[PDB]
Amino acid sequence: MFREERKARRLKKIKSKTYRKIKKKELMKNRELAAVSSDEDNEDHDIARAKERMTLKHKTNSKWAKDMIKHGMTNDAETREEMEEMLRQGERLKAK
Amino acid sequence: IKFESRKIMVPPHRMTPLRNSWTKIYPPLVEHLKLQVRMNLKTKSVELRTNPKFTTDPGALQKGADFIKAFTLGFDLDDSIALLRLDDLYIETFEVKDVKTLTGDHLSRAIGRIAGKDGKTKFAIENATRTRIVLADSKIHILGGFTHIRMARESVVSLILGSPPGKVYGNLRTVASRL
Amino acid sequence: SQVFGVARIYASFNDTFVHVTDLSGKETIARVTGGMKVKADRDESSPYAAMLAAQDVAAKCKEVGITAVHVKIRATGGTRTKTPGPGGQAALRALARSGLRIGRIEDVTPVPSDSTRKKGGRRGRRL
Amino acid sequence: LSDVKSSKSLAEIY
Amino acid sequence: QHILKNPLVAQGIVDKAQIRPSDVVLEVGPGTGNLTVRILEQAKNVVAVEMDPRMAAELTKRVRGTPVEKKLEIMLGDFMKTELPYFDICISNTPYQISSPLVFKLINQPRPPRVSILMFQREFALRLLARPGDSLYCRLSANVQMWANVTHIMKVGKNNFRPPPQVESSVVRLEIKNPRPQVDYNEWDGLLRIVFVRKNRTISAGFKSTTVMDILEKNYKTFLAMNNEMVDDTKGSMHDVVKEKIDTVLKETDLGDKRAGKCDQNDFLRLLYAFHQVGIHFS
Amino acid sequence: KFIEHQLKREERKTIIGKLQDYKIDTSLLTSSKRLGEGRQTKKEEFKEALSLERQG
Amino acid sequence: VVDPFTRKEWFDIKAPSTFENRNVGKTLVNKSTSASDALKGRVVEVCLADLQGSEDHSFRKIKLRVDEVQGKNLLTNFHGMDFTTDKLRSMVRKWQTLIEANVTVKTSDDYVLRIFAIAFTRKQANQVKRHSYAQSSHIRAIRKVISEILTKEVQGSTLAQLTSKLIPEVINKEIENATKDIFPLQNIHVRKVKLLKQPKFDVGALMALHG
Amino acid sequence: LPGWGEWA
RNA sequence: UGAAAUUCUUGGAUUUAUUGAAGACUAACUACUGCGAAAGCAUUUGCCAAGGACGUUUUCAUUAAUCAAGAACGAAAGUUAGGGGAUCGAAGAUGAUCAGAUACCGUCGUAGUCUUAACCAUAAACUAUGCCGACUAGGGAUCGGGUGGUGUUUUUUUAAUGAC
RNA sequence: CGUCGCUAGUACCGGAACUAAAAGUUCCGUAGGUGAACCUGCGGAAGGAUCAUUAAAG
RNA sequence: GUCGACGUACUUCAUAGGAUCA
Ligand SMILES: [Mg+2]
Ligand SMILES: [Mg+2]
Ligand SMILES: [Mg+2]
Ligand SMILES: [Mg+2]
Ligand SMILES: [Mg+2]
Ligand SMILES: [Mg+2]
Repeated sequence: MFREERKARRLKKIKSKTYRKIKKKELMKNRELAAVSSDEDNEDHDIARAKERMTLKHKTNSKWAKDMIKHGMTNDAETREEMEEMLRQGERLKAK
Repeated sequence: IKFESRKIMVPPHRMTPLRNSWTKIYPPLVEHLKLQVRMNLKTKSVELRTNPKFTTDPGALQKGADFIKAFTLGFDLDDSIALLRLDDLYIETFEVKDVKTLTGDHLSRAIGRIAGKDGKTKFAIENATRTRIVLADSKIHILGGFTHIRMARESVVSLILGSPPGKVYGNLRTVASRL
Repeated sequence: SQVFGVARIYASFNDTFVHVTDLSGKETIARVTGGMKVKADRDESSPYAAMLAAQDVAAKCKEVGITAVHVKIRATGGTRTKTPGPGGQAALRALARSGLRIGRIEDVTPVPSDSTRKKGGRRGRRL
Repeated sequence: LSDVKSSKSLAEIY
Repeated sequence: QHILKNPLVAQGIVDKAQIRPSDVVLEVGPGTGNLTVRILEQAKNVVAVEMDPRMAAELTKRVRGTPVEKKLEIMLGDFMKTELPYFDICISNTPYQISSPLVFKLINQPRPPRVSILMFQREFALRLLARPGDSLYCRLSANVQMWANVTHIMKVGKNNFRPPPQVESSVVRLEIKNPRPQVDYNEWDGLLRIVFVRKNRTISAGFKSTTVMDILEKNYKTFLAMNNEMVDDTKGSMHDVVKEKIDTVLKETDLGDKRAGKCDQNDFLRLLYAFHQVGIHFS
Repeated sequence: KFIEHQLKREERKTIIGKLQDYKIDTSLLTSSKRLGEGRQTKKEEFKEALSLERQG
Repeated sequence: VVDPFTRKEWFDIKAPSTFENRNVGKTLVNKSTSASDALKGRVVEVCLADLQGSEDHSFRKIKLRVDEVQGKNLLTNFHGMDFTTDKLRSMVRKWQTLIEANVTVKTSDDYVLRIFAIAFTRKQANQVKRHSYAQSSHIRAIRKVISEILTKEVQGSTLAQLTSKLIPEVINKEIENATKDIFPLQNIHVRKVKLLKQPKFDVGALMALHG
Repeated sequence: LPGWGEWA
């Protein structure tokens, strides 16, 4: 138990975007390749789509998206990717 | 071939691997080198002796002791066996603090940089330089030919001083081609 | 019938010394270094240099009457590296092969409880 | 250059 | 290597050089020759010092078959090593590594140029231009200002140079003083060196250093010897007399408690005269 | 500023004249460049001994 | 023009009676023109295993200084004790507290000396915690106990008696018994002995030691 | 295990 | 040193052994664990005062939270005046200036590094994350205190403590 | 195959003789800088890629 | 003086992402 605590403590301190980005990408591959995640039923997709329409949480009217857009911070490539990442994720939930 | 003895104290964290690998350690020592092998559980030290009536190679005892010592430092068995097979392998040892006085997270990141993600950087140095590297906390041991260990040491030291792994990796390809 | 000396091996970065002395350490029996056995200053720390130096002292010691030596291997120590280098390791192996009986091997590197500053500076050394 | 542990043992490479 | 590509700054440099039609121009660091062609257009004749034979050949090819071809002359070698001809104006975009020697060489030419337009990095140029009491006032500033007058022409940025360097640049004008002021260069520089080891401390503290006392005592003994006065030559014979001399001169000049970085030319001249009065010669 | 500068110029001229009153050569005097060294080699010691012998 | 060993002469070193094996090798010195003056003050360090002929003392060294010469025999006396570096590096381990004490004391022979003792905490038989750290109060108490013990044995004994106690390691067991109630310990050892000052030399007290 | 605790 | 050369060296260098002197620093144990308002704090022993947490069927009874003004401390570097000056070392000097993984290396080294009495008041002074109070899931590790056991061990007379 | 050349040397009175000549990482604070397209000293940060072994009072 | 710092007023560079089709 100590060994996981020491390793978990050290990985906790590293909070670099590039490091965390690489780990996240590799995790999504492993879960995708091993199909750890269960298939979504049609009813599950409908409920998810319903909440997205109810809220409209993944458009550029959000506080963060509006803050970046109105102040020329999205002209940069990296912050534009995050905005587009958010927008494609919203589009996924909108799919029928 | 006079009666001589060597004693190699095993640190506690290497005793259990010594147990699981003992079956593959005494055969080469007792057969090829004609050495009398034993471990003193009371002292927890591996004892090797020359058998005057049987042992013939004068350098067998010292050759065996270095092989035990290499396993003791943390090198895998097969890599340690290379000391028995060959006669031109040496172990280079140095500490991180010798290169640069690093403390706290700076020391942790230096060790992480040397090993690299999934140990890739360490393997990259090992393959290019034809050496084996054991990264024991802030203590680094390198095993290989004399000219080879120096090349690996320079690549390691550049990582300690702060050189990014990516640039060191390219340098490994260049020297690898020269080799 | 068995006379002991002491074989002091000083394994630095740029050279290796093999010094054989009586038990006390006052009297020198034979001092040979890597430089005296090699043509190019680059190879003085080379293991090959140590082997020649070790063999020369081993031959000389047998002439004197010394038939066994206790090995006291050491590095530069101090604020610098504490482990003997391959030059020292090579010298030990050659001495064993020489037939000279090896009594006891111990590391006597000067290790500081805590020392002065190291010559590198804040940014390090040994590029 | 290989970035994984070499299958050949150090004696084998030499 | 870094090569300028902005034509406006080159035109400005050549214009502010103010090349009279009877002027011979020493052009260091010719490079491709963007400056050289324009200097040739409005000069008697140009002598160029180039290190790279390939670049000299390319310049020769460019100027071949042109009305200004006979005017140009190209010297091949290292600028510091070469012994240079008479030149009226210096216009250089040389590598900054030889910036400091170049300046003093221009100062110590047997007939120094009346004007020179030199490009340096921003820090070096500002240290050249620094005035007494400023943060960057240094030995270079005092020495050059004694031997010349340096003014700021323009600030050349990073974008102008391809590939971009890590340091910004600036063009300055150096005007050696004619007639040369009559002070020995060695003694001026020696005094400054003794006093500028730490420019924001008291000058007395500058003279407290034991090695400085040793040097000054040896100089005093040599001075007594040249005057045919007999001097013991022991290591510590004259330590106590030189210490007293230094204390008295520092006190009377009132410069003991003044920081070197806040002392102007006249203060150092007064100190030099006082030390010469009491008998201590620096270099 | 102009009047201050002119007064400084006159003072500088007077001081430089008085300096010409007190002027010598600098070949034999040890340069202040040696302030950092603090120890000399046998080559430097021999050079100094030869120079002093030439001085007599 | 002269091989130095033509003029050298060999001398046999003999150890005190407190050690089992008196023969401890030999040394050399230039032949008298005297050899005694160079010989006197010479210090030789030897492992206890050789002197006792038992591998139980493989990690302890004794320094003996030459004090008298008679007919090629160098009569030496105890000068110091120390541990081998490998053993000390072995004992010092992670996840435990190191308790070290030193005491300066003079024997009944006016031999002023300094004893350094070392000990480490150990985990109980049924202990499950990773570490066996001792609170600073326990460390101070153990250090006090060790200091009192060492002073008691040194003051009430001679130097020869002190060495006779050092060889069998009785002092370590006494420390273990005294500190048993305070906190469990392991690797209790008299790490080092220094001989700081010496009394006036008495050749009788040396001959008696050598029989 | 041959040689584990005795000479082998 | 990539190879050299400034450097020391038959008046004995480097290395060896017995000592002695000086000034710094407290390895391994050492762990994001402990302490402090923060900066920071690591050899033993003694003295001086200070402190959190815990236990309390002790005492006062709103005395409290946050805080312009104002005050105490404030890494490193740095300034004034003494002391010290081993190591490392800005500045300065000097050898070499050949070779791109080892490409800035070497030697001497002033100020400094240390200390006493005062100045300076800045840090990626970082959890890039105000202080006080309430509430909202499970798990087992660790540090300090307390309670409970008819638990192991020691006290090798018991025991009571201590350690688990 | 000849003449004068050019390089080195030997002599003689610019001149005139002889011999030889296998080449084509990113920073923060502070303090400095005179081979400054940038360097250096001291303290700090990650906003920098953790592999192996590990109860051996077993 | 094509001078430095600041204040003010402006200019400019960093925008594409997914799906289908050829
Ligand atoms: Mg603690
Ligand atoms: Mg309280
Ligand atoms: Mg204050
Ligand atoms: Mg002072
Ligand atoms: Mg901090
Ligand atoms: Mg809260």
